[PDB]
Amino acid sequence: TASIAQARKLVEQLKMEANIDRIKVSKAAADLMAYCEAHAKEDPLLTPVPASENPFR
Amino acid sequence: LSAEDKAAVERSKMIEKQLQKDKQVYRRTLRLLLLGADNSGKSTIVKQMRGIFETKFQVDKVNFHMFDVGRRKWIQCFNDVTAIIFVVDSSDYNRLQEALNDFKSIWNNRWLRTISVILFLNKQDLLAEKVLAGKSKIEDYFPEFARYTTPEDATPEPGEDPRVTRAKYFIRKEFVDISTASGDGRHICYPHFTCSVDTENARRIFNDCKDIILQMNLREYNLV
Amino acid sequence: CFRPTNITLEERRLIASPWFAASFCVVGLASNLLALSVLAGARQGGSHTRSSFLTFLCGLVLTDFLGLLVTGTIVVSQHAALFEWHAVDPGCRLCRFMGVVMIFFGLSPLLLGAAMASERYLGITRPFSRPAVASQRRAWATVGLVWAAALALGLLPLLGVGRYTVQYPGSWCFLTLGAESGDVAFGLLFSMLGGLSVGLSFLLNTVSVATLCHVYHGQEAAQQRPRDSEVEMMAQLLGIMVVASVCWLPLLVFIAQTVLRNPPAMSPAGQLSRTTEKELLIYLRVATWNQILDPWVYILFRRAVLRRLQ
Amino acid sequence: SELDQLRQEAEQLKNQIRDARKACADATLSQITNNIDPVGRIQMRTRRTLRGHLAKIYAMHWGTDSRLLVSASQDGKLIIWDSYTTNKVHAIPLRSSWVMTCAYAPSGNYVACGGLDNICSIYNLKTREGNVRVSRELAGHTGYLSCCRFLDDNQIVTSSGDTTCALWDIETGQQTTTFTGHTGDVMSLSLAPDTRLFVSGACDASAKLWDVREGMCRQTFTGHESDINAICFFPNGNAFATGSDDATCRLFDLRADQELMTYSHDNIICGITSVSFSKSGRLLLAGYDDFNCNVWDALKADRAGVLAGHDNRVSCLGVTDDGMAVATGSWDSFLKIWNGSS
Amino acid sequence: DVQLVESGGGLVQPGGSRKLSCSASGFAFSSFGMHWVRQAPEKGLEWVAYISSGSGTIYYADTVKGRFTISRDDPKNTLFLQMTSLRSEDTAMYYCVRSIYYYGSSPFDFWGQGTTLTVSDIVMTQATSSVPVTPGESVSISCRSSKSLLHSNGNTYLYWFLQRPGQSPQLLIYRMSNLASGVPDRFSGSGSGTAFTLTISRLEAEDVGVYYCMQHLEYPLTFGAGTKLEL
Ligand SMILES: CCCCC[C@H](O)/C=C/[C@@H]1[C@@H](C/C=C\CCCC(=O)O)[C@H]2CO[C@@H]1C2
Repeated sequence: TASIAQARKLVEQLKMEANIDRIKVSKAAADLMAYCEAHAKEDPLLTPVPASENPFR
Repeated sequence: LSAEDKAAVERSKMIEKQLQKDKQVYRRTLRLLLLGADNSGKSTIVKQMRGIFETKFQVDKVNFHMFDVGRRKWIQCFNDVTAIIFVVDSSDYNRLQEALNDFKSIWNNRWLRTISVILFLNKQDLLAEKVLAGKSKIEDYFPEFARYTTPEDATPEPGEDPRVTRAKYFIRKEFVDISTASGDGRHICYPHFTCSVDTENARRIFNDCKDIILQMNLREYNLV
Repeated sequence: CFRPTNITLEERRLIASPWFAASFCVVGLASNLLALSVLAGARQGGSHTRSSFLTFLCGLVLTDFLGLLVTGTIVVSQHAALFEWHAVDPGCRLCRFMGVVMIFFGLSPLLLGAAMASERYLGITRPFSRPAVASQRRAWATVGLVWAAALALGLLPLLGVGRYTVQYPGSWCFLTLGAESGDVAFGLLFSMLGGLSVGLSFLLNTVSVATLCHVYHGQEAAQQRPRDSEVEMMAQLLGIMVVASVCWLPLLVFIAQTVLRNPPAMSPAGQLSRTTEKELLIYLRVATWNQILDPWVYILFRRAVLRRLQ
Repeated sequence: SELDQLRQEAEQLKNQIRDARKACADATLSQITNNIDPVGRIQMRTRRTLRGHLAKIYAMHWGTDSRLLVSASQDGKLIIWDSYTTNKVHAIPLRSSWVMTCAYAPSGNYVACGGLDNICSIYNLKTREGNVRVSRELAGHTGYLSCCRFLDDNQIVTSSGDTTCALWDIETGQQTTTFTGHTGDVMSLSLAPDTRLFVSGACDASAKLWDVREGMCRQTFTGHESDINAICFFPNGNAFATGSDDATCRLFDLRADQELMTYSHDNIICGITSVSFSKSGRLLLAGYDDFNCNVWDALKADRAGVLAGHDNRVSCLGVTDDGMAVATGSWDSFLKIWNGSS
Repeated sequence: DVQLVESGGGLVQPGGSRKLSCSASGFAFSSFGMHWVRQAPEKGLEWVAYISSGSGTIYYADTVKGRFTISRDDPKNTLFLQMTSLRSEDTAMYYCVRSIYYYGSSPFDFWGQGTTLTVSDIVMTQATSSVPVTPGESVSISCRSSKSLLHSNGNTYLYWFLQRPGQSPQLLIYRMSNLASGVPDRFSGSGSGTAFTLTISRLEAEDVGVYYCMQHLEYPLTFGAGTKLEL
């Protein structure tokens, strides 16, 4: 009765995942685009800092 | 550098000195991967010569580091081992096909394309009794064994039944035939006929490793 | 250094041909560059790092290329412009520079050839002794000391032991084949270092071949795998046992016998016999090919290098 | 009868979830980010090369001060580097040399590592004796240890090859919570910036989002075709990227509960070993089997640049907390520190 | 526990020789650099010698260079100081001090109890010799240096110590701002350039003692005169 016990757990888990609130992909996409834009200036790899401010000269 | 930075650098250079001391031990010790099945008897061979059950033994002033494990993910760790010691039990005809499929995975593995395999066909004493009794037929499991003839180049030991030699070399040929299927000389299989109580198993690994190391040098000098 | 020379018009095209020493430079430089281009490509990959063979091999190719380029320009130029050596350079500076560059590049291939033989000997006879990493930073130490030892020998005439004089036909300077105390001390020293370097390469490359054949004749080894890589090594070692000995031994023996001849081969006035002048020129051209064949026997004769070129 | 009926209901539930995800897939991230300008060409130079490891480097982790980092190699040595000076601050000899992961505690007082020995060892860096000593050996996993991450000085999360993740109490040495639900070997995990959630990627080609406090799986993300080897949270915690053996990187959204963008190229046919984001999240850095590290534009799925400085597999990489530099580890036994120049 | 016991001190004739030993227990001795610091009776601290971990670097003060020899025995965890041509100026209590140097380390963290010997350059200034204090009140101690202790790497190599009456010095502040392990948070070190301040909020009975500021920018290491707190 190992398989039948595992089957109940797997079905019960999918119920929890199916009851979550999902936002639109456009709404989710905008948040990812917004976060990158807001922190663009403070990203040294994207915008390299002047050599005076670079610890790895 | 300030007064403390120079002292910190002095600390760093003493660490590098200790890493150099451990480097010399690392290269002089050969790393061997031990693979097989539960009934292969690999645990007996390593014990006689003395998660990861590591055993270190030295033969002729050469240190051997053999990692006995017992896999697509953790096999990447053993990418630079000198050789892979693959052990099977030739007595059990039922699981030989499982070993052949297992051996095919090791030989054709993406991360094991340059690692020679020191194949061991363990329990040859037990294999002889099974063939001598005749209760179990290899042709039941391998139909092609019926049309198999012993090559003239075979060198059976004195006092060995020719029937055993025909069966013993057929098992080896199946493993060797997988080795020659691909590889193009990057790695070489070194089959052997060993038993559990054999006291010469240490040297068989030693001589094969010397050939493995020698073939590595010859590829450097030949600019292969 | 202004030795009197009178080259006959008959010998201006028979023995002392301007093209005789001009085609060797063209072929010699082409072979070294071709064998260095493939060497550079293999070096860029970085897939050969467990042995210091490429470090010695890189030095040998560079030494031979420079030897056929520095001495090549001097000889070719003197055959076309400024033929006279006592007038174009009245001071004995070019000859001393020529004398140093001839000895340095005439002994570095012999010493490197005796060094690569030691690398091949330890990597074949005792594979476990060699570590799995070349440590190329410490590999150049052996190459550096080889050049230091070769250059040290090349400065003895500049320090009062031996001398450099213009030889026949008057386009190159080399150690004088005299009977003086310095000439005997330096003439044999050049031969002993050269003779031992060729002798060491031959002795080691014979034991290395005596080991591969022992493995090749092995019953288990014969059936263990197709032994084709050991065959290619025997051919490569035998090529070294022939090219090095045939090209260099006649020159080294010629110097040893000429200096020890009684009566001396050089007249007190400072003139060699015409027969001996041409023999040294011929033997030098025989030893020239060793710098042209080293890029071939060491590198280009490999089946794994011929395939890459195509 | 009952088993057959139940497994039919699971298929119905899977279709229900797939329809729910398709319902909210009104647009594509590619369409959303079409208007924005590209990042241009990203050029990074090797500022430092950290030498001293004598074997394959398998993992590295920056400390929170953005200056010290710890790297693990299978020569049995944990080394802590001063990245500014390349000085070795510590050299920790490992009892088991088959290490696969290493972590630097956010406090900086501890480091952790573990591999095929199935043990996560905690090392105390600040002792009155002046040496690094083992403070805890966390036993309990029945497979190899694939990843570990500190939450604080007392809590650490480990993922193992026994298909489970665990949350550990370091002081008592017992795992308070066990995270089950993966059907394959879990290869990586990433902690959310608030350390309330973590995602794990396994060899069942699925990524699961776990609640640390509650101890259950909140969401499951599928879409990969092969084993997931690497995973990294987006800097804001609302997304994560994975890397698999199918030569693709995928950007999953937690709230949209589905894939948003795929990062693959036709030339790339090798597996991915490690992934990380830049501080702003605009760059996705991935290490590959073909000896290279490709920097991707996260929003536009364009290959912004290449870090080509290793002669073997790029096994690991990481970006500092301040975003100043990225370190790449490799099987050629070297670590390199990269950043751009004006 | 970490221990540093000195021995070999005692009354010696002028011009004589004496051998001081420092036995270390409870810590990895070979990993730590070692200093000898002496303190003349009713005087401040004076640095004597330094030997690094691995014995590669050795420094001496000018007043003792050529006469004193500092050495260590790592297998025995013993520190030695061979002294010659002893003068009446050498009569002092000699302290054995451990100091380890790596990024973020705290040098001079542990001092020995000291041994008494009796015989028959950046300037650090502590102008305020004594300060009358009352318990529970905030106290500030000032230190000055002839040169700027701020290095180009951002560190300010200024150390603050406390020597309670009858006790060995204890490290309070290392690199001018960081608080040593085991020191209450009420101590705070603030400084800039050449001027430094040690603020002690909510003074207690244990805090009574002499406070020394030391620079570690370069050798020889120099101490301030010291500021004494009395009730
Ligand atoms: C101890 C022997 C050292 C030989 C080193 C070197 O490998 C010589 C190379 C040859 C040199 C021969 C020198 C002088 C002879 C020229 C004879 C002539 O004038 O025709 C130059 C003409 O070929 C090549 C370059």
